[PDB]
Amino acid sequence: NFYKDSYAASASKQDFSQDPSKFTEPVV
Amino acid sequence: NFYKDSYAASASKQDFSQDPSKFTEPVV
Amino acid sequence: NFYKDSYAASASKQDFSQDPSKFTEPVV
Amino acid sequence: IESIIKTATDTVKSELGVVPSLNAVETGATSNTEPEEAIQTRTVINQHGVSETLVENFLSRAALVSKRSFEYKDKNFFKWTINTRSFVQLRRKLELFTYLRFDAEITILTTVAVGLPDLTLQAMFVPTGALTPEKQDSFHWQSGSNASVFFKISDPPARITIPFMCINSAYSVFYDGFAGFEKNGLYGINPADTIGNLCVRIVNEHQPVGFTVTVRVYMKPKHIKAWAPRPPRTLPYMSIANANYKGKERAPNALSAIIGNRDSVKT
Amino acid sequence: IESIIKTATDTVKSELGVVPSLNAVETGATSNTEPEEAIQTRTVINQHGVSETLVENFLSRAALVSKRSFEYKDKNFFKWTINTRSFVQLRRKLELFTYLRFDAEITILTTVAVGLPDLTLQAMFVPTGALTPEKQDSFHWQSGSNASVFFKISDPPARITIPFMCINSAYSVFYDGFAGFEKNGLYGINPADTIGNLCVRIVNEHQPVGFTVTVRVYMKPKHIKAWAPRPPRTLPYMSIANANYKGKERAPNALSAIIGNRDSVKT
Amino acid sequence: IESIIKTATDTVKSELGVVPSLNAVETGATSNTEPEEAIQTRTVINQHGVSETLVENFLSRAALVSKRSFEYKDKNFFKWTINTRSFVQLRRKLELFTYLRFDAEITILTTVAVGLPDLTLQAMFVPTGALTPEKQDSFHWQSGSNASVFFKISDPPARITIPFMCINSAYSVFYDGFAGFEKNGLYGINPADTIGNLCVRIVNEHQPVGFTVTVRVYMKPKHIKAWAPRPPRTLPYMSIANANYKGKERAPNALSAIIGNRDSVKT
Amino acid sequence: RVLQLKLGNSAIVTQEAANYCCAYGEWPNYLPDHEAVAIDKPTQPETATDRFYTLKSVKWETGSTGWWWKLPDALNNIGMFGQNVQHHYLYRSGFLIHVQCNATKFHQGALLVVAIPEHQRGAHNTNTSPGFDDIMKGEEGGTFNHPYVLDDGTSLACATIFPHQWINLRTNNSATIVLPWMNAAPMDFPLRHNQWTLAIIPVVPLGTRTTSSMVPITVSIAPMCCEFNGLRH
Amino acid sequence: GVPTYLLPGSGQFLTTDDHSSAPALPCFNPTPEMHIPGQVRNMLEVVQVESMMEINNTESAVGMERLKVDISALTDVDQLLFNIPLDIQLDGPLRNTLVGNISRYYTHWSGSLEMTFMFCGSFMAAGKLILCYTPPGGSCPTTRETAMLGTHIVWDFGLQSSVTLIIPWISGSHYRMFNNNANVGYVTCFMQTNLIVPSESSDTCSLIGFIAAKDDFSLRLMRDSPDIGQHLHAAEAAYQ
Amino acid sequence: GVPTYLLPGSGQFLTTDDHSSAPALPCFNPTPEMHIPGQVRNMLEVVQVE
Amino acid sequence: GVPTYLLPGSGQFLTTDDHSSAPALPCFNPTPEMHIPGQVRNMLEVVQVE
Repeated sequence: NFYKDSYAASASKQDFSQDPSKFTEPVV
Repeated sequence: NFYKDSYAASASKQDFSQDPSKFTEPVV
Repeated sequence: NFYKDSYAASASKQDFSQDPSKFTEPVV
Repeated sequence: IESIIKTATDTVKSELGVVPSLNAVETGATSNTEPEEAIQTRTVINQHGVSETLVENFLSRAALVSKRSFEYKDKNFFKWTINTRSFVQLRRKLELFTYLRFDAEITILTTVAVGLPDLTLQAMFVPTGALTPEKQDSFHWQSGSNASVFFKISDPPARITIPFMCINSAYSVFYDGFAGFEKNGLYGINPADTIGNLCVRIVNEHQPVGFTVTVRVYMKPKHIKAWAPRPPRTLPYMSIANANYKGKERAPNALSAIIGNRDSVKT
Repeated sequence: IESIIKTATDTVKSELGVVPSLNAVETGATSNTEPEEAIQTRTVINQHGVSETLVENFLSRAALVSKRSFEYKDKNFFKWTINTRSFVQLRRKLELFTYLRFDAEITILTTVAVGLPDLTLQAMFVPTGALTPEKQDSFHWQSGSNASVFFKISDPPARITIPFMCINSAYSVFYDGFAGFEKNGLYGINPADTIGNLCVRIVNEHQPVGFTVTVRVYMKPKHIKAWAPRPPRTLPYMSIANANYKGKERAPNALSAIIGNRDSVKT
Repeated sequence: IESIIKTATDTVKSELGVVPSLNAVETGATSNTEPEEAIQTRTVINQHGVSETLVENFLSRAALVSKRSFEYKDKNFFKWTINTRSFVQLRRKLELFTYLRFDAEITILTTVAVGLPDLTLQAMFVPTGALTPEKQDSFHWQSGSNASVFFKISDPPARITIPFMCINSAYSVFYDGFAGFEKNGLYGINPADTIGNLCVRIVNEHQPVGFTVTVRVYMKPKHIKAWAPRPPRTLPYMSIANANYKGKERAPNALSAIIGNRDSVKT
Repeated sequence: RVLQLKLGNSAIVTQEAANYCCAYGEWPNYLPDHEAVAIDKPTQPETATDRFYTLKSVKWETGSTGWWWKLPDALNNIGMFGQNVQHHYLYRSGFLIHVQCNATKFHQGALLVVAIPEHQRGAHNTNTSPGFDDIMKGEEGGTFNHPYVLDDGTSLACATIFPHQWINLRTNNSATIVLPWMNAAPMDFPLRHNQWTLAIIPVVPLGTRTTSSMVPITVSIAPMCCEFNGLRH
Repeated sequence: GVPTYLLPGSGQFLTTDDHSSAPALPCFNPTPEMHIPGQVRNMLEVVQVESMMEINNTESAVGMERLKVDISALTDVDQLLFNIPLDIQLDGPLRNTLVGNISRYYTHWSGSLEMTFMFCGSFMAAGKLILCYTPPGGSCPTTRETAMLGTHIVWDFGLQSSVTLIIPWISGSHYRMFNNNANVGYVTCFMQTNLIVPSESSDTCSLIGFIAAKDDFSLRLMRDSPDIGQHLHAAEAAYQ
Repeated sequence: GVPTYLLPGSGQFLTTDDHSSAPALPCFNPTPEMHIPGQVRNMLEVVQVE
Repeated sequence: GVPTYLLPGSGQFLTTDDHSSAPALPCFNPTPEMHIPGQVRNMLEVVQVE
């Protein structure tokens, strides 16, 4: 990214966070 | 800017300073 | 390599390790 | 509980006469009986990366979203309201989610069919509210505020990133509701969901040439945050404006039978 | 008092039986009665960026400022005195201010209408005082001191930055005064406000070709400091040389009625 | 014992009446009688680099693997199942090993024979499982998920790296076994060994031009780990599907005689 | 083991369901300060609208396809929620749905009590969008035309990706879904937009030896954490 | 300036490239990220959710009747109710599931599935079943005696109304290729007993079967799904 | 030299791009910034006036 | 931007060049390296065998 806008960057393919227990265990 | 003239640079879109109280309050 | 994938790099022609004694001496 | 998961999870080896207990399925909890718990396992250090299943890796592919040939002597240009509803291979893949937040990355690819001319093209992006052109030589093409991109044909394809311009914090892919506040408003159309208009013309004046200009637009959604996943649409689509359904006459993907049938359940 | 404002300001929640006081409007002070003070509010952390309303972001758009087709066998070239008065969409946007200080960023875009030729063009910038050409092959094109830029057609468009060359410290957009010191001088024309002349020719010699060369000039004002804002011009322009007004025959933007009328004030 | 060997090994000078012992050859051990041990040597500091004999340097050459001319009005495109079996100069060089692990680096080189047209081409890589096109204008070319690369002709050749996509940890070059689990399955064909399909078309519509498009594909295997070396194949190949052999009618490379004969062993 | 849920002045006697369904793992709350848009002070009926509006019990017979109630179209014309909807311009509310299907031990069946966010319905075998009278049914709700495809061409077989519980008439007779605010916008228009859609679909139909069988399904929706803005009249 | 030479692949438009591109709207401030519930950051969260199998995917099963398997009282002991082939590839009882539809956007798949059956009879309805997981390679068992030898679970209704049957990941290869494959596994279910209902409960109960994927599931080499593809109404209204 | 490949969008003239361009007048000294009253540094100052 | 000029040999396809190229499958996770016996890391291991 040599542009001045942060949306112009390449696709940030780094979000390895999960939370499957809001779908498989949506319980209390 | 790889040019030697400071006016040749890209547009410096960073001047977030304001002073609205020279228009809305031009009073003393 | 300015790509984000490690297989996309140039050919790593640096593996000077050998073990000829698994072919010439495959014995115990 | 949120946790960073880079690879698929490992397996722990298991342990005559174990005594488990009952199961909770009617409560809407997917059964967390691990294979460690139920059956005989071994220790498998699972190094299978999950990175290609990420939502960023699932949707950031520059899919063809618009393809028109316009003749050159909408005549002499084309405009296209930027939607994901156009080609149903991408549409089903984005109708998996309810709320999307993506920056489009439009790549206009221009080809010419019938001494080929080196024309110059203008892909002006008209957002919603700004006026769209009606001729090839209207005064809206020379607008200062619209984000025109001037590209030739014998070059790399013109690529611009359109940001996330919804006035809400995500695109309602599905809008259970009505546009505006008059009761004749269309169903399933969010006024906030509109991207804009991608108007492409040929900048050149009228040339006596018999060449047809085929323009392909490639949208790659990127920086994707996606919310509330949905059942994948099984029936064939009926229109781009809504989620109507008819189904095939017979299975598969029919109304009475989505799965292709067999003889019996004991087959 | 000057302060750095990056986002739009927040709201503080308010507080039976408050007792405010009078207001000062006749003194030319815009009422600083905050919504915190007057009405019931909540606490809104306002993250709306103001950055697209900045004067640098309001005027740095490469607007079309000059567009001429010249035939090729002012014949065989064109010159253009660099003004912002040309296209009234940019003109109204720069007549919002009184004093501007901008570096232009001229982008000459050359297209050819009717085996297309790959011509070479020269966009010589003649400042005021230097002589302007009168033919395609005059000796002023080969001037050493003028800032010629030699660009072909099958390439990216030629882009040069013209600096701030006013002899005063800002461009008088509006000059309440007369040029020179003779009383026949023209009104509203500052001799300091003149940029120069952008003279474009085709460097090639006379080719028996039937091709018309359409040249577009895109000025993007940048490094913009702007002073003393003005009422936005509502009536239609009558000439590029002055601020004369006629208005439409009827509302909107008429002389007797700028706003489009309705039936009554109790409508 | 594994050790880093950058240059070829040195020689140590040797030393009336040395008394060696017997040799072990029937045990499958190649004789480690060093020249230091057997014959009179001197000290030779051997600086000969072994780097061009490395397996990475032995196989990473962009060898031509596919070359088809398709006429343009498989008609109007071509697909090619990516194999190393195509040209037997590379095939013998990769049949030296049993298991290979390489990332291909496909370089599509497009030439046009008979005012040459500047066409645009699409080299869509269809992996196994995704559907392959059957026309020039099928709906599979506009697939979002396939890795299309859009290149013109008057440019550098399009180059993409195809990764190691075997479902096993190495390519079985030789598969002593049968595909699938039905006994009509083909011998020597691993279903895991399949790379995919490299489908190239001309993106342009039907042009009345008499030009033939010759397309060359250059695969350079890289990041190569190779296992279990084999005897180099001496007999001529009979098919790309298997390791059948016939031999030349006479020596060299005949069935009864690989080496070219001479008169007698005492010649 | 039996239990009483008292929000506001309305109370419901309930069975202790283990693991009440917090929809998408979240509990509804008021609009935080860093996510708010409308600057005026939101009216917040803390017990006046946060109470169980028990809808009409629908009769589940053998041939019933399903039922859907689009929230808050179910509640726009009911009570202090219905007064605040038609006198404000915005709202922000979660819901606590308590679907209870009271049957004997001789009845069989299974319900998918699913709460579909943004249920853009479809009409069968036409290219006309569904009108205002096909979507905004009100308190009475709507019967599924084709529940197998959720009346939008998707699949019921994958409808468990949504917040859902099961009423298997062996195990339980009640289901409870606790819906958060589910919209792109921090507040929206209750007369126009319907964020959730409580869909009760009998996957396994009802059954007993007599062919004329019927089990009523009681729906009770408590709009939790209501905000509103734009007070008029 | 900087001496540069053009590599091959210069000016190509690879549709799967990852490069920063020119922003059309400079200093645009997007709408701020409001916390919307239920964010999917990885599509294996969608796959790990249980979803109904269409076990009764036969003819004369219209719509809703395809999700359940009718346990009658006229059926006999040691009879086969259903077998569920574990082909996510082939058009079987797993194609319209969450694990089946998201994996058909992919080519390689690897992980443990998880079948869950749910008995939907009356409270009084007792009896037994036996859920026989046949591993890959082994054919579909026909008698119950053949299938009380596998990886089974003898499941009584009147006690336990839901049973998790872990389908383990058994493959020599790291992955399974989706084709354009037989004996990936079988879950068969046999009448250990007869269905025992009283004289007021219905004598035709049912089974809802779910399938999910466990936390070790993985997927790579994305492709286009065969589930969709092609007239589409008002398609030219986006241009006009 | 430096191995470079051309991305898509190379040679395009985006009218809203922000790049440094070639100065036509080298070592030009502009007229010095004299403090003119009432500088608008943001157009929300113009909007906040009655 | 960066002032660059094209050297000779720009756009050539040398078949023995060593450059990183564009990966067709982004964030592809290859099959993990399983230790297969008898790895040849240099073809002089093949030559030294009788």
